[PDB]
Amino acid sequence: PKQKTHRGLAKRVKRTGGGGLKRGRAFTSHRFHGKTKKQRRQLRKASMVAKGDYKRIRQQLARM
Amino acid sequence: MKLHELKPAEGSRQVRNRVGRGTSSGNGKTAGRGQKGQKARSGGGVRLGFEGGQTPLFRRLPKRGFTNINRKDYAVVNLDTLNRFEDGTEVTPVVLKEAGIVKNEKAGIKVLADGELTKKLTVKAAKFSKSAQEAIEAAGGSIEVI
Amino acid sequence: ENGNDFAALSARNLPNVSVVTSDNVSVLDVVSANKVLATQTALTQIEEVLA
RNA sequence: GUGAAAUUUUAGUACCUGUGAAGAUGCAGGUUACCCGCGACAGGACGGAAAGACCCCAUGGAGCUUUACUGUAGUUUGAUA
RNA sequence: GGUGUAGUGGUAGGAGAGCGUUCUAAGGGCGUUGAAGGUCGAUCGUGAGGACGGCUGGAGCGCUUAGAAGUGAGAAUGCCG
RNA sequence: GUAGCGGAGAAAUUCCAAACGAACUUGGAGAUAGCUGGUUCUCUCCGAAAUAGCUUUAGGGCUAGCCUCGGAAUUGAGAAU
RNA sequence: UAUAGUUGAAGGAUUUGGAAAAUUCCGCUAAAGAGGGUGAAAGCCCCGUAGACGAAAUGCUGACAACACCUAGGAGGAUCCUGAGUACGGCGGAACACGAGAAAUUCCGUCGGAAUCCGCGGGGACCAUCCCGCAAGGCUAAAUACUCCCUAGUGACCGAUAGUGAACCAGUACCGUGAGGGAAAGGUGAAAAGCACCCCGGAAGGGGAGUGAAAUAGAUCCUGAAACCGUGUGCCUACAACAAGUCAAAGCUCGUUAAUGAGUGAUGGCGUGCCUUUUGUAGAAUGAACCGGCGAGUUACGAUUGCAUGCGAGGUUAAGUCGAAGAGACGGAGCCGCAGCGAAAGCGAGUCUGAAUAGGGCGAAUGAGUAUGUAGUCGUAGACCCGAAACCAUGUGAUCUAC
Repeated sequence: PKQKTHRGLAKRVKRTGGGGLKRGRAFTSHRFHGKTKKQRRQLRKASMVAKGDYKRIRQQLARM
Repeated sequence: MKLHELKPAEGSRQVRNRVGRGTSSGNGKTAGRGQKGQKARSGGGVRLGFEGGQTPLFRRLPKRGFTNINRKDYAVVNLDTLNRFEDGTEVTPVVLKEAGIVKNEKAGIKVLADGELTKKLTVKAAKFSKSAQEAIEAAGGSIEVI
Repeated sequence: ENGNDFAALSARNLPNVSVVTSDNVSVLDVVSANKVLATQTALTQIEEVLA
C-alpha cells in the first residue's frame, strides 16, 4: 500500500525553501513567572531541526 | 545486433547479495545482524521515530496555525518567459498553455517582474505585481486584469 | 502489405521464412532474421507510420 | 534353541605431584606396565534417565482475596406510557 | 609492457571481484563406432573448482553470449529412511 | 437423568474415558515471546566496541563517540619534536 | 449453433546394429514443417494437421410475421387534489472517515407532536436573504463479483521425501466411546519369447541346458551411491601410555595422466577434536550414534540513495479502445519540476517580525529536472526459520468415575 505520514509531526513543522524544517519552541505556554524577560523574549523566535533528529524523522514526512 | 551476442551497457546491471551462504562470503552465520537483541529477531525493530522511552521530539513541540478554506494559489510566470514571443502578440492564458509554459493554472495567472523584458506585448492575466505591470509598460505594451 | 493473402499462404510453412504485415512489425522480428524482403508498397506504408 | 533395551564426537582409554574456567585417562615432570579373555565389586568417567521443581528475571500467565481501579448481573426507589 | 619504492595477522561489520547448480533464447556442436549417471587413476589452476583415460551403463547431453531463480548444508535434545 | 462461564462432592482442590486451580475436538491461527537454538560457495582490500547522555530503564532502545564506501573543498587547516 | 462423423499431399537404395527414424547418395511434397505412436532421432510408415464436406433427433441464439399491451394538443385560473401518529422535538443508543464535539445528514427504542402552494425540505450549530429540489407508495436491463462442473487449450510451473492427503482399489489400512486424526506403497524386456528337459534336495534354493542384442535384464526384476557385514592378499605388529596426525627416515613390495614415482613402514622430534555461547574453554559448560535425502532475508505495493539510458526548462502518461494472454498505436483527466515568505488576510525576488527604510529569521542572486531499468536500506503485510505456558468461539463425551 502507500506510506502514511505522521499526522502529529505535520501539525507542528513546515518545510523551508532549501529543504530544512522550521519549528516552534518549548517552554512557551506556561508559568512565565519562573523565567526571565530575556528568556521569554528569546523563546519567541523559531528555529530548525537538528541533524540527529532529522535522520530519524525523514521518512515520516516524505509527502508533506 | 544479433540475438547471440547481447551486451548491456557498462554499469547498468548489478548482481545481488545472498546472505546466510557460508562464512567466506562475508555474511554467513547471522547474516549481517550482529549478536543477540531485539534487532536480531525476524520482525524485530522499533517503529519509526521511537526513542526508547524518552519523550519523542514531536511531543515536546507545540502545534501551530490553521488552514484557510478559501485559499488562493496562482501560477506565476516571470518575465523571461515573455521573451519567447514575437514583438506584439497579446499573450494570454490559452497561448501560454499550448506552449506548455503553464499547465495547471491553479487560480489564474500572476505575472512577476524577474527580471528583464524587451518586447511589445499586451498581457491578459488575473494578477500583476507592481513591477511587472511597470516594466511591461516601459517596454511599450499594456496590461488588463481579466 | 495488406490483404495479400495468396502470398502469405504461399510463404507459410517454409522453415526459413517468417511473414509479417506492415502494421505489425516488432523489434524482435527484425533482429532475429538475417534479411528483410519487403515490397515497394509495404515500404511506403511503414514510412507512413514510423514518421 | 530363540533373541531386546536405555546409551554413543572419534578413540591404540595407567598412577602420583603439579598446571589450567581455580577438583584431569588425554596437558608438564617423573613412576609403573608383554598380547587376548572369563567370573565377581562398585572408587571415577563432575556415570544414564528428567532444556532445576530451590532463587531472580519476562513491563510472562493462571487460580484465589479485598474498605485497589473501572464496570456489571441481581435487588430496590422515583418520573412517564 | 619495464624498472624502483612501499604494503599484504584479524572476530562484529563495510567494499570489490569471481566459482558451481537448474531452466529460457540465439548461434555453433556431440551421441548405439554408446549420452546422462556410477566407480578408479600417480592430471591441471592462486581459491571455489576444470579436464583426459579405464571399467560399468543404456538414451539423451554439453559449449558461447545474454536472461531468470524453490541456486550451494555439518550442527536446530531438527523431520523421514 | 444432570455437561465445561457447567455438573456432581458424608469436603480431599475430590471426580467428570489411564492427564482437571477449570475436559476433549475443530476453528480465529503462521496467536504473542525486548528470550533460547539454528542460518548452506570462494578469494582480495579495510577493520571496531564493551563509553556519555536520556529512558516503568538496568541482559532492550535512541542520539552522539569509535569502522567502511562514494563525492566536494580552500589548503598547506592534521601528527610529532 | 452445441451434441456423432467424412475426406485429406509426398521415399527408395546404401553403411553400422537385434532392430533405424541415424549415416551417404539421388528424388518428391507443402493453404499441411502443430503434436503423438512405431524394435533408436521420420514433412514424405501409422494416427493426425492446413483445406473441403455432413445431422434423422433434441436443445439454444438471431431475424421477420401475427397476436397482445402502452402512448395526443391549445386555453382558463372560481373552486377541489398531490402518501399523518408522518416530518419534526426532548431523553437513550448507533451509522456516517467524523470517538458529543460548535455537530448538520441517516437509522433504531421511548414519550410529545405540524403545515397544505399566501405551502414544505436542503446548501455541516443558528438567523435573514438568494439558489437548488418536492419526503412520509411500487418496479427495472447493462457495464461489476464468483467457479462444484463440461468442452478446447496454455506455462523461462512439479517430476515419486516433489506435485493434491491421495500417479498404485485413499479419506483407504490404522488410531479413538465419540466428535475427529490419518499414512506407506511408480519403472523386467522391442516382444513373455516369463527358463521345456536333466541333476542335488521334503521343499526353498542352486548348477547345467535353453530364450534373448544383454539374465550380474529372472519378477525382492532399469541405473544400483554411502553407512554396515564378509572372503582373499603386498607391507607392519606380543617391553608398550597413543586428540591418532604431521615433519625426518632404514627395510620390504610394486611400476604411473612419466615425474624431483606408488603402497607400507621399525625408530626419532612436535602436538589437549568440531560447533555454539563467553572476560575467559581441552573443557568436568552446550549439541551431534553413523550414513543418505529434505530443511532458513522472498514477493507485492510505497519511500529514499548510488549507478545506467532517453529527452531537457522541461519530463511523462493512468483507466480504457483495436491487437496473438505479445509491442504497438490512440488516449493529457492527472503527477513532478520551473519562486518564495507568512498562522492567516496577503505580498512577490523578496517576505515576516517591528513605530523603524534599523537589526535579525527564511529565501533569490547561471546554480536541473523528469520517466524507466538495476542494486543497497527502510515502511505495511507471518516478512529470515523453528519453539510455549495461555485467551476466545462452535461442537463431542456420565459404556470410567460422582450423586
